[PDB]
Amino acid sequence: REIVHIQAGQCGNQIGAKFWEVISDEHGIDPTGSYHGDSDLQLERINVYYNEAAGNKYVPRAILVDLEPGTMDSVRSGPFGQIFRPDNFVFGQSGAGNNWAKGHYTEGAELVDSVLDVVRKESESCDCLQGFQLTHSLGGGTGSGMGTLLISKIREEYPDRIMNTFSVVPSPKVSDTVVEPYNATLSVHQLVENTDETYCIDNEALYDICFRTLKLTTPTYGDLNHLVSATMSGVTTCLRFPGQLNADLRKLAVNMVPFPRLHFFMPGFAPLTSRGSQQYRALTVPELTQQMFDAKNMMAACDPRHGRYLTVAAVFRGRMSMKEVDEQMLNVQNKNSSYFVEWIPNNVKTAVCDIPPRGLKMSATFIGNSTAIQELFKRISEQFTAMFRRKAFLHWYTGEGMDEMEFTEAESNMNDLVSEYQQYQD
Amino acid sequence: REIVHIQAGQCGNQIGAKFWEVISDEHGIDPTGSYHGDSDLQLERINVYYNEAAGNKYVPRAILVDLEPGTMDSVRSGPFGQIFRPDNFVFGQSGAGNNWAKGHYTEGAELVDSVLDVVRKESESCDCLQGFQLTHSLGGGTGSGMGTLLISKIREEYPDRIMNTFSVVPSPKVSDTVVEPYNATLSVHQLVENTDETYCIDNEALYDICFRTLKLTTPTYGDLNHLVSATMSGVTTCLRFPGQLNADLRKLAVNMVPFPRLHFFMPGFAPLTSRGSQQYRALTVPELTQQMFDAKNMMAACDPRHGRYLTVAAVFRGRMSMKEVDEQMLNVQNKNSSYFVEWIPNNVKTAVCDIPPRGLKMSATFIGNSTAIQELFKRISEQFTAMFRRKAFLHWYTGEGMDEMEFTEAESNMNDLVSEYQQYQD
Amino acid sequence: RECISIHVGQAGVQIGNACWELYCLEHGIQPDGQMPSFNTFFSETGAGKHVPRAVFVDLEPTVIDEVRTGTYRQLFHPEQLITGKEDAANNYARGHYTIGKEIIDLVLDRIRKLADQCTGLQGFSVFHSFGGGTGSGFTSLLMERLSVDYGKKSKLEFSIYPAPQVSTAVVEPYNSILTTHTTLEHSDCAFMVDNEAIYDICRRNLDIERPTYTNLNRLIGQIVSSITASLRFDGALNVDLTEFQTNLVPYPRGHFPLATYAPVISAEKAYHEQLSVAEITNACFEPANQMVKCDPRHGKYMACCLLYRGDVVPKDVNAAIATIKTKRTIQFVDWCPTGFKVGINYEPPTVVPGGDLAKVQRAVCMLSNTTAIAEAWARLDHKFDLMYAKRAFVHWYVGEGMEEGEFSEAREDMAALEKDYEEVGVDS
Amino acid sequence: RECISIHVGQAGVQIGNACWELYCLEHGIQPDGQMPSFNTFFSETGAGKHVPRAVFVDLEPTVIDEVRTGTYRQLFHPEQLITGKEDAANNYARGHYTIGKEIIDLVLDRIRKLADQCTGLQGFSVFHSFGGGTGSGFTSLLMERLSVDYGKKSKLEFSIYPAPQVSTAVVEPYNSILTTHTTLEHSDCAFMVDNEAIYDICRRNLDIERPTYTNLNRLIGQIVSSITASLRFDGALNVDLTEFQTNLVPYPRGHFPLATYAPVISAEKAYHEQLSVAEITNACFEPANQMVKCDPRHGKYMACCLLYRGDVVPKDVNAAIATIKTKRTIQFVDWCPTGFKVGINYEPPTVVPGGDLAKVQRAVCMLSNTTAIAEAWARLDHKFDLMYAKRAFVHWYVGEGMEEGEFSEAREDMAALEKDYEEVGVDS
Ligand SMILES: Nc1nc2c(ncn2[C@@H]2O[C@H](COP(=O)(O)CP(=O)(O)OP(=O)(O)O)[C@@H](O)[C@H]2O)c(=O)[nH]1
Ligand SMILES: Nc1nc2c(ncn2[C@@H]2O[C@H](COP(=O)(O)CP(=O)(O)OP(=O)(O)O)[C@@H](O)[C@H]2O)c(=O)[nH]1
Ligand SMILES: Nc1nc2c(ncn2[C@@H]2O[C@H](COP(=O)(O)OP(=O)(O)OP(=O)(O)O)[C@@H](O)[C@H]2O)c(=O)[nH]1
Ligand SMILES: Nc1nc2c(ncn2[C@@H]2O[C@H](COP(=O)(O)OP(=O)(O)OP(=O)(O)O)[C@@H](O)[C@H]2O)c(=O)[nH]1
Ligand SMILES: [Mg+2]
Ligand SMILES: [Mg+2]
Ligand SMILES: [Mg+2]
Ligand SMILES: [Mg+2]
Repeated sequence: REIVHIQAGQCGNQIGAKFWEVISDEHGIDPTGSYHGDSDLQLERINVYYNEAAGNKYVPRAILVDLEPGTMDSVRSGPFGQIFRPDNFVFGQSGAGNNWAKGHYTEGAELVDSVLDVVRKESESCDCLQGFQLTHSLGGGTGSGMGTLLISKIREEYPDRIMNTFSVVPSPKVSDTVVEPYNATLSVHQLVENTDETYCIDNEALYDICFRTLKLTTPTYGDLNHLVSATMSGVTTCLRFPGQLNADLRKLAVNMVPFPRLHFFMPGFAPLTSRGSQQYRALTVPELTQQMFDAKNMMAACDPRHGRYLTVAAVFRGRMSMKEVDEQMLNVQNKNSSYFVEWIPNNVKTAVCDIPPRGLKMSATFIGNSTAIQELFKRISEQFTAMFRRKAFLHWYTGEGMDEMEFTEAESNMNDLVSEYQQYQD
Repeated sequence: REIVHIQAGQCGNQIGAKFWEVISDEHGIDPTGSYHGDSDLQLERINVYYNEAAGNKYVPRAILVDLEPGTMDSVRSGPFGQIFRPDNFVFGQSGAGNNWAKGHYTEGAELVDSVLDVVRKESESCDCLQGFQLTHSLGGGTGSGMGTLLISKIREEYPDRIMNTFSVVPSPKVSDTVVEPYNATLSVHQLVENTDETYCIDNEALYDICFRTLKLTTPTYGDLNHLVSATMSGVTTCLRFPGQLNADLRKLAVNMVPFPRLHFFMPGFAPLTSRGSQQYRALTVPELTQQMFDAKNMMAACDPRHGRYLTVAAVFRGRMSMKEVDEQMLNVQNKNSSYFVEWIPNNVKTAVCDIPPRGLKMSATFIGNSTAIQELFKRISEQFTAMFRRKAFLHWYTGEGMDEMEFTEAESNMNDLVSEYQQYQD
Repeated sequence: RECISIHVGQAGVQIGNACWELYCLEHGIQPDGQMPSFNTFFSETGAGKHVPRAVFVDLEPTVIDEVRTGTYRQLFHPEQLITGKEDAANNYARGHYTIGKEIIDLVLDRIRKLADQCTGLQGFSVFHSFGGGTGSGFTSLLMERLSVDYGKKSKLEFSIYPAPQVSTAVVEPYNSILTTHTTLEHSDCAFMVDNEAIYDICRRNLDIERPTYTNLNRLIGQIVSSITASLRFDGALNVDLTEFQTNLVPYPRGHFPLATYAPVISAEKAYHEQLSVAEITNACFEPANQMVKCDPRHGKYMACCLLYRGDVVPKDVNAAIATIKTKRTIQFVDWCPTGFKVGINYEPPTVVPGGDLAKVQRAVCMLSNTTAIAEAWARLDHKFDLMYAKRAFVHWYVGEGMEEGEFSEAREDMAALEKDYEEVGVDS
Repeated sequence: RECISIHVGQAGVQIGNACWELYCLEHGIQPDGQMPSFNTFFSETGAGKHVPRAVFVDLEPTVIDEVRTGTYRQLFHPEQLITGKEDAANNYARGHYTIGKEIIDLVLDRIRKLADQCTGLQGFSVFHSFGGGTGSGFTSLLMERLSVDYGKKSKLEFSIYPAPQVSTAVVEPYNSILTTHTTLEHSDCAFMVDNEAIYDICRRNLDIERPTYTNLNRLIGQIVSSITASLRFDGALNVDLTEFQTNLVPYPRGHFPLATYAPVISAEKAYHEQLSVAEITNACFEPANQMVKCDPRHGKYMACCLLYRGDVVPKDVNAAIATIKTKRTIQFVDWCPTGFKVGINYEPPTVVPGGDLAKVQRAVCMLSNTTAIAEAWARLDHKFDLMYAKRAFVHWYVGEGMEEGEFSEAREDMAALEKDYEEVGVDS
């Protein structure tokens, strides 16, 4: 029944800053820590993410990890940085510098032991864990590097808990680190087989949505990470709150994974349009389904109609008829039958929660597992190869002891995921 | 039913300064000597540590001993130095200089006769003694040197009373006297067989706790000795106050000593965390047990999971259920079964008092007897040997007549305790 | 003369919520149990509170908590409300085995406690869904034990029939195939309805284009009450539950009678229209009121039971039967003569205050066993096959200890079942 | 027709506190002794104050002081409140010998004084715990003297059974083994309960996850009152304490009947549920209400006594017995026919104001001697063995004059006891 969340890397720490904000919004918990809500449900299932400390203080069940105090400090300095206890800030001193080898292989490795100890302390604080969630970037040093290391140890300690992670996937246009594909390659090599599932977030796609449908001209990462948190929070609240359908994360995982190795997801979100049009929108189930199916409302820079859909999850929040939902999902399946895989009859699955997100009447979360995902892997693998041959920045990595044959195997493994998507693309 | 306490050495005198402060806090006794409390219990069992002198004055049943008036004076100068009667200040003139030979063997020996006379006067003032307690340092001249001498004579006079002592054990990093291991070695040689039990306090460990969990950056010895007094006062109050379990010091001694020679203890204490987290803490029995088991909350620089646990005492203060306590202790035994010794079924014993320490809702004192203790002896013995071969400062000691063969036997005896821990480590 | 209701899973419990609400409506039972006035279902306290003899099982706290926080929380005994912490995840492998098998012993002991409270246990019925983890997984687990302890008692099951078009559970075929295997062999009779078909009923007869489950379950509750409340109440032909089994199950396999219910009429549709017994029964043989999407004209009938509420005169019923036997296109299997069970209760039909259905003065429930059911199995056959051929989602069962052979086997058992329908279709 | 209660040790006294509180509740006795209205337990003064005929022994002032400062300090005679200064330290060697043996003479003379106040001493009972220093040490010392002076009077003991999982006394095995040796041979019957089992009762039947000893002892008090207050009060079948002994002790060894009590129900659990005599007795044979963690199904029964309060009609009891004899899985030893003592008091069950248990109209207490008790001894055997093989803590007894041979001997006596259970298990 409970979940532990660990954030890492500057990305992960800033995403989590919005995530937790939202969760407390959902439950009426004040930036200082106490509960000042107003709904029974708000406290009722609070346990999944909060420990109530003496005084009616709620402690977010999460660990903030970094290798630079300053980022942690900036998190702590805002509202909701006060709700986190000092003991959840685990950090070192001297960066990682966006270096996998430092993060995973060497220096960051040193910190992980202290992180894990706190993890253990929290695992004991829970009655019964459902699972763990981690937030991070695929091409980052602590985000992926150190984060991955941690994951391999947590999974080891808890094989029976859900291990998932959401991660920022290097967008085709904006890479920061020259070896960002290298770090990503290494994380695939480690993560894929050490996780139950991973979500693919592309900032470029997010920037398109924010202007494309939301028509906004000023977003920052906090605004885009709001959208990210909308999908993350969407998933777990249902599990928390009363609904109609089947509201268990593990069951979601079961329904979305047809094969042990292909567990990559494309998140999307509805409704998600500018205020101008809000006066011209109608709120129906087909309306949400139109926004959910549309590739432009995906947060991943993929194109599901290019690939084939293996699995689709449609999560609904708010009062909807069962009939309408059933029929519209069927219609989707029918009309987009050319994209769905024939091996899975009725490949579109649903989940329904009766609690709407604060401020909306209804909402829906799109989760997909297509073959289209392989295109991201292909882009990375290719870029990787070029760098691999030149050893760009690999003296930094090999200087910290990372061996090229390990990287070679990592490359293969990327190619293996692509070939397996091809094996089920048919 | 009553206890007499004797403090010696600069350490012992300063520790006692905090100890007595706390005891008077517990009973509402003013720094000047009169009772101004407010609870029935506060006076009810006051007899164990105080004599009520005419005028509703309470005299702490303790003797302050030193060989330098100035330390005694500084004690006397503060609050609660006025509660002690002048007759409890027994001191000479000219130090000891942290020299066992002076303390025990020669000069300090001279003072002991006057100390003992006062001891006798107090033994008569009591109705029925339960025992005696002494506070001192193992590597100090008057602390251990003179103190030990006194102990051998008190034990002689009262074989049937509890003889225990708490002592500062030379920390691996901060020794003051070059021959501090020598003094300690000699005190083992004398103390172990002339005491019922001794507690092992490491200042280094204490400094780690104060920053590690308490997150403090300014402690002094008074703050660390506060923690020491918390454990000392924890033990005797239960004996004093109404509880549920079995509240007798001798019974504690009986339950904690499986073998005539292995009576060394590792004190620990819960709850013991910084104020920040106090808003994020929950107060349950498992919470206390988590803090009690954790080696970092031990006040001794040992590691109980390295050795084996022979005996464990869990003392609780405040209202707790019997069930919960029983179950959590069982769980501890179960989960840490790899550290417990198989010869003793249900090796974790409890004691329960219903009076919480002032200001807290609940608290617990951890007392353990592990084999891990032997590691301290090993460190000392080794250091000793090196010094022994060189006779470092032994001209001071041999100059005062201490013979090297006595020291040789002392070395053996240290090694004997280690071998006996090995004999029961299995 | 007593019976036990068992509500497993959300579907089982939420339907149950409607059911017990209706029983309260039947007698004026207050949320606290106070009844001023049916002890076959209820157990009486000295306060005049009655406890519905039923067990509520959910492995996820939430739905039971919904009960616990609603008005009927005072009605139900805390021990009747059983909850676990974790779910089956849509998955028999956990529902029947890994997870549900841990709590079932408790569940059974509460059942046994109630069985000891019964003086004359007639039997029981289980409410669930064919696709879910607890809905079908746990359910069959229960049957495995109940059929031992209560081997001679009524074992009637009611389950939601997986909609051919909409399903939220991707491994529902797999779940349902496994249940076939284990329920066929243990249960006595399983009834089912299709929410999609029901939607069509709601939009055509009730004129409602916004049905939720809370509407859908009211309609189900109607059907259930006809066979549960009114069969214990007075009538001309008082039919028992054991009698139902004895009049509806023709073979030792299972059988699966499907529900049909007429009247299902909106208030406005009731105006300007006079139903007779015969007219209502005419509606009962129309595909349009068929509660499962399966064409009555496709198959052949094997069994049929008609249960009457309110203003029904046997005289009229007899005439109605004559015409359904001879006028209709109802083909029937040789084996059977038309001995259709007629239950005739004087007990009037009841309506939920604030519901959609019109107040009616008479009502007819129809149960029927048609050969068209094999097509429903055919649907499952291919859905299962597709998944199983690719082995999609298989690791979610295998990791819990399921065997691939077992899954094949279960399919084969279904195939055998289809073959037996084929057999029955062959007239002889 | 009189009796003496003896409270030794904290456990003995704190349980006693609940017991005498309940007796006050039984008759409306004021803290000062004024009773406006049971002289079998109480001695009357000219003021109409009654003194509970009991002795309180503690070798540590504190618990008796707790009595002395509470409300019942006015009730108890200062001479009844006996205290020493020092403890036994969890240790028989001091409790029975070194320390307790000094004060016991006083204690005995207060007992004798009360024995002289008795006109028709029926007997007495001693409350203690199997593991403590005074709880078991001193206790057996007392028995050594009481069995001489009062050889023909009832010698019933009640003791807390050491919890297999939680114990605060590391040498409890040693203490309990020594008591076996000395109590078996002197006492007539010893009853015991397991606080761990009780916790399970509190959390499952009372729904309380926070039991303290002050809760736990209320429940014990209930059981005790059924056999102490209500056996002196009027009924159909008025059973005496000597009768209890004469109906519960089958062999000259001891025997150790275990307690079971049903009803133990929270107020909310009482609502919506009607208990009958038979239903309550059904609960009495359930492991779930067994007050000692020992499985009733493991062993075989030798003795069983059922004592009834309030609204009990022998007619119903007879039917209940018939079903427990024939319906249950209760295996019993050949030797015994099922002559189960039925005590039937009209005296209603009583409830502590502010307690956890619901007001009940009838109640049943069960005593039973099962062969499963040998497993309890087996637990002690190994715990003792482990310690004794290492000789852990042995110096704490040896220094008081204990002999190692003695300890071996005591274990062997326990082994013999286990063997006799083995014997009984062999049917003949
Ligand atoms: N949607 C978002 N992506 C981010 C954010 N911050 C960084 N990133 C992305 O993450 C990757 C860079 O990573 P970080 O800041 O997380 C690196 P990290 O601090 O984990 O490790 P170091 O190497 O020790 O600095 C990259 O794809 C950035 O482009 C953010 O706030 N939002
Ligand atoms: N936790 C504490 N340890 C102390 C304190 N003062 C000293 N010590 C420790 O005790 C030992 C030194 O001893 P003292 O001051 O007690 C020597 P003492 O005055 O007994 O005898 P002399 O040789 O006559 O000076 C050493 O391990 C110091 O490091 C104190 O206030 N607190
Ligand atoms: N008629 C009706 N059908 C329902 C209701 N709730 C769910 N269903 C149907 O039953 C199936 C859903 O089962 P779930 O809710 O996913 O699962 P469950 O059987 O409760 O058990 P778990 O999978 O372990 O949660 C779907 O086919 C739904 O259409 C309801 O209230 N009424
Ligand atoms: N039911 C119940 N058990 C108790 C109570 N108090 C203590 N016990 C149990 O009895 C045993 C404790 O005995 P102690 O309190 O240590 O000792 P004592 O028997 O009073 O005598 P000394 O050892 O000399 O103090 C443990 O097994 C406790 O769990 C109580 O109030 N009620
Ligand atoms: Mg960084
Ligand atoms: Mg000094
Ligand atoms: Mg469910
Ligand atoms: Mg005691």
